[PDB]
Amino acid sequence: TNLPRNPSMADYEARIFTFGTWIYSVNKEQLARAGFYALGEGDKVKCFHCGGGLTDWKPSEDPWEQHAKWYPGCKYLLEQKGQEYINNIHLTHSLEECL
Ligand SMILES: CC[C@H](NC)C(=O)N[C@@H]1C(=O)N2[C@@H](CC[C@@H]1CO)CC[C@H]2C(=O)NCc1ccc(C(C)(C)C)cc1
Ligand SMILES: [Zn+2]
Repeated sequence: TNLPRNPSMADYEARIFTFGTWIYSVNKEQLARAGFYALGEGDKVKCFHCGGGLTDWKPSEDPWEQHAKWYPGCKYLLEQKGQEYINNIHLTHSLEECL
């Protein structure tokens, strides 16, 4: 049902390879472990499983967190971090708006 959108990038090694020319603050090993691979069009990266694309990284920012924040539907994310992790990121935002 929920098959990788890009099965060619399903291996960690495939993904890190893409970060050859990586010159940006955010750690390429962390991006890769969170399912992303670089597009060589700035700091743009894309999730191999959900196909979600992300840009304009700041130095502090966590790939996993951003993955959940923007693309919580990903099956890879769910297998790797679980329901609670994803829902936690979203409830956190709701509490911020509430108080
Ligand atoms: C990476 C964290 C960063 N920190 C501000 C950030 O939140 N970026 C976001 C961010 O990158 N976002 C979100 C909205 C904008 C924000 C602010 O830019 C949701 C879509 C995503 C976004 O604009 N992605 C650009 C993008 C979309 C698609 C693609 C493709 C088509 C997968 C190749 C590449 C790049
Ligand atoms: Zn994903």
